[PDB]
Amino acid sequence: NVTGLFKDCSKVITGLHPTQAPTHLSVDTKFKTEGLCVDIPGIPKDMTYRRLISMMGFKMNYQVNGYPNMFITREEAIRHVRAWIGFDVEGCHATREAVGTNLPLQLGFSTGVNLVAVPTGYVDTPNNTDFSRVSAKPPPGDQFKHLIPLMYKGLPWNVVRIKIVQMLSDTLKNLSDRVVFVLWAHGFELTSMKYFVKIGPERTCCLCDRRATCFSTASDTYACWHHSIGFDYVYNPFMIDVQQWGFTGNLQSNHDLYCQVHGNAHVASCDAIMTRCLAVHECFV
Amino acid sequence: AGNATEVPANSTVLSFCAFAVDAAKAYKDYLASGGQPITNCVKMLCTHTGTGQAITVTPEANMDQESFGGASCCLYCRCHIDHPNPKGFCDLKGKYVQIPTTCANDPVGFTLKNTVCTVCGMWKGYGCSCD
Ligand SMILES: CN(C)C(=O)c1cccc(O)c1
Ligand SMILES: [Zn+2]
Ligand SMILES: [Zn+2]
Ligand SMILES: [Zn+2]
Ligand SMILES: [Zn+2]
Repeated sequence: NVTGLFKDCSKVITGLHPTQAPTHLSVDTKFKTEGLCVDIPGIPKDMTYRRLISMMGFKMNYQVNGYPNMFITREEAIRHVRAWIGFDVEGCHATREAVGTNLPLQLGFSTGVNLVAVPTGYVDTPNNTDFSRVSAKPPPGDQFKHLIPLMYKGLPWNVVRIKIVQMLSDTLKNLSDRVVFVLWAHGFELTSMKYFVKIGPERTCCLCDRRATCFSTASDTYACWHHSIGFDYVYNPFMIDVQQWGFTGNLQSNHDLYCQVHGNAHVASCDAIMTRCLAVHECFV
Repeated sequence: AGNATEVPANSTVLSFCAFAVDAAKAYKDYLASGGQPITNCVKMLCTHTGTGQAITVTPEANMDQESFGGASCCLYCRCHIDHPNPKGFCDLKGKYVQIPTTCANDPVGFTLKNTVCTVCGMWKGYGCSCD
């Protein structure tokens, strides 16, 4: 019994030294005996490795006192329709030094905004995890050709997450005290949220008495949507996956049952607009 | 493609701590709400005749301890997140860590809550000879 969360995507044939492996599974077979591991005299540590670790497979099903649920019910989502922001991500694939994981490339929102990130991943090294640019390629096939020019137009993640917080703040400051991301098949959107969301207990703005929706790594401070300039993380967002409401085929076929004004222009923002539009038609029309 | 590092019993706690502003507080709170400690650590077989020092190059458990691979007892290594050290590097990864047998059910929680004496090299309250 294994999971794909934190799968090692390197092409290194062997596992790690017992002192460097994050887990028993990741220790090389050579050190395993009698149900546990042994240190073997004469076998060195590896002091130059870079191992890409996959962020696919997060499970936000904890129940911890004082920490809000990220995923909400359809009934709670309906009460907060003014906080709805459709969200979709088109990814690129790890290549060359690693294979087997998807990295965010084009982040699209129901506001019509698309942000492009440099392909960046979580690379374990002998001393830490290095959040860094990794080799990547767009998925092959004619349906993905539009992602080709995006491979060289990406912004560093430190710039992308500030732009996400600014866009959300500009959009929601006069609409809600929160954000509800409206998703369709949430796995990769949740993986992408690792790059720009933090969670914790409910907090208030540094500059006023409103509920904190943003966090700053610069000062370890919290802001509402009105005082978040320069804030880099979205704090305690909510979300819902529309696909789990009983639809059977793809997003476009379900969206098109109720709406004709949103033609598919094959981009992350268009999928985000269609997702929020389908949810609105399903709950309010 | 790729090789798994984790087991599903750890998915919830690692996901929670991977998104937290304060990962150490999140892990402490997860345990206080009834969650299971992180498993799948790198536990060593040794002779239990070691020095008993906390952080060592090779396993050094005495008869009151167990030895573990250092990265596997570090919450920040386990969640693949930033380390709190000024330069962001780990003091456990690349070493073995000795944990008192009474606490060996939760090596990650032990290292988060405890401190190594810089004079004698043993855990404060679990071997430190400096009064
Ligand atoms: C245990 N490993 C991996 C070492 O690098 C080491 C370092 C110092 C002394 C020694 O005997 C071994
Ligand atoms: Zn404010
Ligand atoms: Zn529509
Ligand atoms: Zn560490
Ligand atoms: Zn001491």
